Amino acid sequence: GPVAQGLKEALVDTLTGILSPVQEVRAAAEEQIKVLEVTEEFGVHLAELTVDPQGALAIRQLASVILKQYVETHWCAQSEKFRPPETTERAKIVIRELLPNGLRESISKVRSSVAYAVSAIAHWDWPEAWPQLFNLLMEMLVSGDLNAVHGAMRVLTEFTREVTDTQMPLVAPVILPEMYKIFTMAEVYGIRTRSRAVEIFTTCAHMICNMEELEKGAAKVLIFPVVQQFTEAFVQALQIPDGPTSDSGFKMEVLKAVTALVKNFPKHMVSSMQQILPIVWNTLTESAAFYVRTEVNYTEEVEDPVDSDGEVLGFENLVFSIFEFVHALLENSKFKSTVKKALPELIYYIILYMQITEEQIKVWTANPQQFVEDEDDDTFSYTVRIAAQDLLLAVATDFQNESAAALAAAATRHLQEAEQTKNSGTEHWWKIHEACMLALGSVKAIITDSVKNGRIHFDMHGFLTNVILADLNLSVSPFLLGRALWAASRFTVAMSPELIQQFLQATVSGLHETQPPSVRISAVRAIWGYCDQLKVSESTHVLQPFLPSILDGLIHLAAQFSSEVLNLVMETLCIVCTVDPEFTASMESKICPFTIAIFLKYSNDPVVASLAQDIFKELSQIEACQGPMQMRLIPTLVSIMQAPADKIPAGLCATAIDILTTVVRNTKPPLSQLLICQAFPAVAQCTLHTDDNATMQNGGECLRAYVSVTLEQVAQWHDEQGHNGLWYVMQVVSQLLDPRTSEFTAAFVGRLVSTLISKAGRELGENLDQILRAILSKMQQAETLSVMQSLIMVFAHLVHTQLEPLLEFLCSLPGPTGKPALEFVMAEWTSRQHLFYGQYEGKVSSVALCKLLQHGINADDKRLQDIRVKGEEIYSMDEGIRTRSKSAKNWTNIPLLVKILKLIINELSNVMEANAADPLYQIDLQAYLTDFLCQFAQQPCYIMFSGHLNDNERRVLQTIG
Amino acid sequence: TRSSRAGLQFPVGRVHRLLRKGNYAERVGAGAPVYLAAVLEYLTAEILELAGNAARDNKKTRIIPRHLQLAVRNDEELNKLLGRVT
Amino acid sequence: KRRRKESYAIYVYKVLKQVHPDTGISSKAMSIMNSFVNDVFERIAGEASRLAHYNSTITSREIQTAVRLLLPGELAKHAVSEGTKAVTKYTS
Repeated sequence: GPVAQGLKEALVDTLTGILSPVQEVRAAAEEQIKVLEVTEEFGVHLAELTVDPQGALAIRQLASVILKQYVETHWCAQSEKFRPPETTERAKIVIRELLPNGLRESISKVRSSVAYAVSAIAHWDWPEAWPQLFNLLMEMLVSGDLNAVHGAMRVLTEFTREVTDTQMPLVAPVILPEMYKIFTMAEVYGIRTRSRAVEIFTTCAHMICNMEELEKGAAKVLIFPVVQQFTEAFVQALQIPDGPTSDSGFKMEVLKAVTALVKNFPKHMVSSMQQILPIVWNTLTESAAFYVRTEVNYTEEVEDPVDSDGEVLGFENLVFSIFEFVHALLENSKFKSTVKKALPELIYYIILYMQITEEQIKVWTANPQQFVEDEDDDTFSYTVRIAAQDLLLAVATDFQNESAAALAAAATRHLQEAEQTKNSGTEHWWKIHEACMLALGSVKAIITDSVKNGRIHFDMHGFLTNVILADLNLSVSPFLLGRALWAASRFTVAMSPELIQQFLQATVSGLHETQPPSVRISAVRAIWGYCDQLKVSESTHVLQPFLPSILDGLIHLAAQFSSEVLNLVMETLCIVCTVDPEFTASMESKICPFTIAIFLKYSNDPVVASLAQDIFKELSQIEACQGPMQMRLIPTLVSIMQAPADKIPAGLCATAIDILTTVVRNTKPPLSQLLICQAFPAVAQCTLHTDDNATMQNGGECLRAYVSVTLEQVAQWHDEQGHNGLWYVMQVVSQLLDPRTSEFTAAFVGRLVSTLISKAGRELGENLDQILRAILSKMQQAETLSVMQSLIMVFAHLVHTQLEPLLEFLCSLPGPTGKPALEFVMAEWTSRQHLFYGQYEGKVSSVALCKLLQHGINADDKRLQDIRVKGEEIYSMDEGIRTRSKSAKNWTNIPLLVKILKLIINELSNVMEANAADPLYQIDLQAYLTDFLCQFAQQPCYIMFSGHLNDNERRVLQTIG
Repeated sequence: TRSSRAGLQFPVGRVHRLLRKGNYAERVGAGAPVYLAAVLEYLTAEILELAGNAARDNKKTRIIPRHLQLAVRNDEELNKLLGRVT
Repeated sequence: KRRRKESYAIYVYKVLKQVHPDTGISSKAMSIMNSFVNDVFERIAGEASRLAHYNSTITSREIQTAVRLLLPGELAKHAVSEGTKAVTKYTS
């Protein structure tokens, strides 16, 4: 039409205006196209401008760039980054009829954009709206125009990832044969194009795998005969040295395809493994030599005497795929034997891959925090070195004894070769020592166990002395010295007394500031290992004389580093505190002020606060520390609790309360006036004035600790108004059970109430009822299990102490119901009993239900009998997964005592399965429940109780009688 | 057969080894992988149901990443679940 | 990018053919499902792990608990319904 032809001339004018130096024409052309974008045929005109081969390249390039972005944003209304208007059916038909011919374009940048746009469309339109796309692309492959195959192959990479099981029977038989032609015709098609052919093979194979392992008969008919031809072609191509027909990225794709077939069609490739393994092995060893020359020991500053046209891209990613291939063999029951047989040679080459690179040396020296992060056992970093180490850990976990013997032989060889290299004047000989020490330390448990039992030939004492110790006194690289301190600490169990003395001395020297950061960090890790291992072995005596210098070394290091180094020093400082309590107490005068200063300085960091808290906990558990540390720590905690909430960092106050709770829990009564007259009021006041749920909960647990440890002093304390301690506890219990606040304020109030009743209760006895009424009112608001369990556990505890008054009390009010409150407690309790968590909370609730059942029967307490509750949901066994939607398109009501009998049978089931894998604490729940049920089954009432039990419950009862 | 006598498509056996192979606990009952496997299987059935529903609502026959995205966000509980797990 | 460790694709595919037998799933969608399943596993394996100290022995009780700490509302109820049905038939 005439308006479309004029709207297209407008587009051309705007495109030429976007390509102008005068900013005025570009700023106007910018506002113009903001309107053309909403035209119906905007994309149609862009498609025409891009595809037609005679236009100006500057226009075609631009139309294609905007065409891609238009299709990405306008083609589907349900798209995420959708921008209206949606391309109309009229426009889509035209654009779909238009773009395919643009895949034959001579210019690459235009052909690629046309291909990207075609893939965007297929994502939304195939197969419903563009049924002919596949047959259309296949034509382009076999046309003979090498620009058609480049464009069609660039689309087929994405298209085949859009094909599902429904359409794969029609795509796989057709496309795979053509991918084989393209893949094997190395003299016609380029590397990248043949690589895309492997991608399409691997994509089809993954989909065929899903179909085959659901319904057998899909892989015989679609790919199995061509797997033979492809695998043969893949192994031929893996032997091609880098050149005009192969490069690393291409070799990687082949290897990933082979690996995919090994994981998905193992039974079908047993016939080819004899050919593959030697070839991948050649790839593994050659790549090791190339990696070491071009990454490990490569100095950028060295100028080549002879230039080459060199591009070695993505070589690191090839290496990764080699490890992945080995992992695949390891994860197959039949193929893993070939790795087991190759462990001595495999682990030899793994160690080559584990060597520290020059780039790694550059980074770690410049950022000690990266060193801590990269060399942590739980690091998220992924490097050739870490991947290699992971492959070692795998084979060592699968073939413990064979890996120990293989690693011993590998290290012995490496060390022999390293002595020669060192004597040749090669600077980087030490990297073999560093990698060997890393390897042996990574799997230290299997080396020491095999050496102790004489299963392997390995000079342990020579290794510790002539490698580890010797390298500690060498000055070749801080990363060698540091690795040695670490390695020694791993082999603590195999060391002579003469050695452990020298290594501990060397570790303390590793901490001093004259050492480079990586060494000091390594020494900290080493000290952690010594403390941890010598405690388990009950051999901490050898460590005692070094504690003074260790402590000073750690504190001094913390003053110079923050972030992850500090966290490492704080973790190690903490474990040091657990070696010799006598020592920790004598050094309280510096440990505690240091930790407080850290605690406050990094108050904005919860990780440090928790580490400070761990140290405070270890000091609080040492009697000789409590006095001195409390005069120190309590004023600081009190300062935190009185500070304004909006002015201190989040969580600091809640952590301060938890630290206080730990002090109270560990101090034998009576408590200092510092704890009673300063701390207790501050925490009570802090809990009553806070709006933070975490503070409130911790505050209540703190007052619970006071009440539990020294009830007398809480009672005898008063403020100026006469209010005593139990008054403040009551006010807090009131605020936590307040139905007007959050549900979570009561997440732990149940423990406070139960402890208060257990200790006082009688004292201010009218309050008990008022608390229970508050609990009930709070259960009505509460929906979460944890909260409900905390509340319901209050009544569960009262079943053991005041059974009859409880039933009397609960029948004496309606609660938040139109029924007796006893109906409300038992309705909420019985419907949640199966979810309660806690070994202690489980016993209290379990036997409480037994006693409720025992009382309702021996007596004729009809307050219990006459109650009805939910029982079970009746589900079919011949129906699939019952989703929420299946639940709205469709529960028994039974006597309370029957439901209770079932819950008891369930508690027996869960306690049996857990074993087969108040002072009630000591009762064997399994024995008690077993005892209760056997006696219960013989009472005359059981006759009609049994009829109510389902199959699973009856099974549990036959297991017992 | 282990998954078959649990009425599950998902692999009880592999889930068991993933638990043991991890530094989670040093003892695991035979009933843990069964329960966990049924949960994993129940969640994928809930997501696939709603994501396939959305694909059917656009007269499409293939689930694509956007359909999973719609299923999750347009369902309060699945949306709530994926924020805490990511 | 160490070793998204597990491949549940074949099992996601089976479950797909029960809820929607005539609907397929693309490679990227399947990969997302596999990542999702792997994440939910590692989270249930983190909660059920840290909880074994509050009660170190994981069973149908401690993953059922971690399942309710993590799943909200009906997802949590139906999950426990499908979970307990599995263990029941598994021990029958």
